[PDB]
Amino acid sequence: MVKIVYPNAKDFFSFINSITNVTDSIILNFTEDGIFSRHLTEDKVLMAIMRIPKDVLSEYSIDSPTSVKLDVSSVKKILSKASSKKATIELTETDSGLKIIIRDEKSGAKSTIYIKAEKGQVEQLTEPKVNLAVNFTTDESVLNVIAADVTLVGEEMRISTEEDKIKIEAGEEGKRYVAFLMKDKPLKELSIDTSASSSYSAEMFKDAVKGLRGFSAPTMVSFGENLPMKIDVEAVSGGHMIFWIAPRL
Amino acid sequence: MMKAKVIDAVSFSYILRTVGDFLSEANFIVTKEGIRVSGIDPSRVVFLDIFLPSSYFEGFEVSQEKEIIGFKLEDVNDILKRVLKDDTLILSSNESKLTLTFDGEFTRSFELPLIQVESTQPPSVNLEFPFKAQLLTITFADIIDELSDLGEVLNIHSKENKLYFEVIGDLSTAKVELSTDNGTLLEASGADVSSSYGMEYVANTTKMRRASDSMELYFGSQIPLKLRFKLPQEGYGDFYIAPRAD
Ligand SMILES: [Ca+2]
Repeated sequence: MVKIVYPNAKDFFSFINSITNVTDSIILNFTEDGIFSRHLTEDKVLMAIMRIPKDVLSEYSIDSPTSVKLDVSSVKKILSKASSKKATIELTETDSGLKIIIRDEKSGAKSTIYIKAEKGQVEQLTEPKVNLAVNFTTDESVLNVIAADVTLVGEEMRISTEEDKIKIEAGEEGKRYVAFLMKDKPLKELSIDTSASSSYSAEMFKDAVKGLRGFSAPTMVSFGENLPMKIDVEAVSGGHMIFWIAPRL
Repeated sequence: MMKAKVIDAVSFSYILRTVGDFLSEANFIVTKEGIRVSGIDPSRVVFLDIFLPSSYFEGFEVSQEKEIIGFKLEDVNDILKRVLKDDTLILSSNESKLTLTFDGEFTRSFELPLIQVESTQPPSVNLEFPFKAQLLTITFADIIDELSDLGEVLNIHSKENKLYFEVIGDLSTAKVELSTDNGTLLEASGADVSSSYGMEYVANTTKMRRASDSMELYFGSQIPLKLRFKLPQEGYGDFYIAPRAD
């Protein structure tokens, strides 16, 4: 069995919403190190990874590493009960699946979600064994504007290294778009180990940026020449939500 | 090669949104004196004429005396839909492209290849109108917005210098009086006339409230309605709407 208590309910719901952008069923993996989910758009281009370590959890206890399979119904069942309120989640493994207790902070009382789920064996975390040349940090607001800019003009986003700035372009025919991101306009952070240009499905960028919805935290983006793009955010109350995007070779 | 910088992008984007209700495509006529946009709608009922003097812009430069810029209205307006409210906008051009540049919290540009838009002739402004009135753009907008959803035909008439807007719809009729007597009109002079115009065309122009604070209204019997939307730098937005079968 597994017993967990979550200090931030609002984040817990943000996470499940996130993984939704890549899958409609969700495998939660309970290891001795914590909770992790990892799923892939099934043409392999976009990856959603949720990583939540023990220490950020108010209470975490297991008999043995297990996984749980939340089918399309169970996800809808969990998300139907989502809220931005300050609340506590108590999650335990039960015989027929999971039991989730939501207890807010003001007004105190609690409703219980019974979840039907098959147990399984824990998979392990294969995180792309590449560290990328280009590195930068901004927020969700900035990425959202870009996602909707490129979409309006093309199906593909070509991200390029230029000097002291990041160049983003789209448009296949004649109608075109170029944005320049630089240090403090609007970036809080920029690092260029070496020069790089890669290309991605603009609509897989959209889906990834979309998976930042409920997170307040700043967002790290990284990429390399004809290499994948990682998009990283650390939830205010603990874990990381990560997306990777396989390039158009 | 031309460059123009508008501070109030919002109240500029609504001007272009209003033009797009009447024209699919148009020319920017760029001169030392400013930019002009003129055209007749496909139904040949409405002629519009927008002049944005150089004063309307912050940066304003040209490489020639006369530059013709052909654009689709949907394509430009789709772009202006991405404005970010603290974005200062720049219009820019060269031999092949019109560029719209959003700059503020960060810099972004959208490119449109130039298109071949057939030139426009009025021709030629000035007949005069037996009636003239001045009023707040908002007053006009408040009134046209209510009436616009009641029927197809707007009846406008003047009596003893008071102005009357009327719609007879399938479910309701509304008639409203404006006058200087209670400041609903700022100024109002002319003869007792009467005309009627397509509500649809007239109602399209209320978005100008967002770019214009003051306006002039001209008309007469069996003659077009002239709507002059006064813009801040002696600029204007002119809408001439043909009368109905009299
Ligand atoms: Ca209305």
